[PDB]
Amino acid sequence: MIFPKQYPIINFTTAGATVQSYTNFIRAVRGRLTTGADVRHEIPVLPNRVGLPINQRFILVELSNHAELSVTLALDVTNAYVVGYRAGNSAYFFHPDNQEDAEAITHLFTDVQNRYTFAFGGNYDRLEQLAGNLRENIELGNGPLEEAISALYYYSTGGTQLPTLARSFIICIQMISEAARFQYIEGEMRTRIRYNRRSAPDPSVITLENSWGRLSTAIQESNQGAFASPIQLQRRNGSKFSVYDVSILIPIIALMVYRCAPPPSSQF
Ligand SMILES: NC(=O)c1cccc2c1-c1ccccc1C2=O
Ligand SMILES: [Cl-]
Ligand SMILES: [Cl-]
Ligand SMILES: [Cl-]
Ligand SMILES: [Cl-]
Ligand SMILES: [Cl-]
Ligand SMILES: [Cl-]
Ligand SMILES: [Cl-]
Ligand SMILES: [Cl-]
Ligand SMILES: [Cl-]
Ligand SMILES: [Cl-]
Repeated sequence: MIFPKQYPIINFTTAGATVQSYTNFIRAVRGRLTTGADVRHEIPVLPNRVGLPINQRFILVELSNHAELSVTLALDVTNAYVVGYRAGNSAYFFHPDNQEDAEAITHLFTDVQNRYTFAFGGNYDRLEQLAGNLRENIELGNGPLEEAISALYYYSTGGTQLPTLARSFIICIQMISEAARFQYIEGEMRTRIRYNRRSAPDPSVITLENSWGRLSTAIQESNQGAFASPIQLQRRNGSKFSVYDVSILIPIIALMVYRCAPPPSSQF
């Protein structure tokens, strides 16, 4: 048997944030997401969801800000993605895709008075619609993150519009989940922090985000790194190009979702 155990907690604050504090935060996220024992083409693979002990399924990210408010995000270790959050006496979860995932989230934030699962999932297509803006028009950086934290904090008490909540999720997901998944996106956020800049992601970032699952599959199914079919990405100017091999992505992608295929049939 395995006894229940508090999930790992990683902390970040926008108050006095630096390139170093952000870098150390993303390092901590990647470290708590991975075992270090499953690494393919120098890129860590996340734990497999199937049969994963519930104590190992999630990590918590506690976010604080200049307003002296705090919220805690839950990340799914199997895909690095935000599944919900807690603030004060309330927790909110994105709609799970299946009954196994719905059961898993019952182990999160089990001390809160009020638990709610949204009807909607946390996918960008839906969140962008709710926000009323595409990712290409939602600024990222320490300023946006500061205000996103406050929006999440005040949601339960009626302080936050649905579009603002959705926009705030979009900000947090990219600055935390996508930054953990991609050194390239971490670098994008580091540069914003370095210059106290706010700016929306360019097509290179957006296409990487969109392609993360496909890239994970392509890399893990590759023949000594060579892809079985190319993956299309975009340059910063939006121009399309194809990737055929893991080599070019080793400095770009930091985590992959676990992939496997069942055996071929062994009987007629
Ligand atoms: N527009 C917002 O991000 C927002 C939504 C709900 C509550 C708050 C905010 C917001 C933005 C900037 C400073 C403070 C706050 C405040 O706590
Ligand atoms: Cl438990
Ligand atoms: Cl500061
Ligand atoms: Cl629940
Ligand atoms: Cl928890
Ligand atoms: Cl949805
Ligand atoms: Cl999407
Ligand atoms: Cl838009
Ligand atoms: Cl903004
Ligand atoms: Cl911009
Ligand atoms: Cl290539």
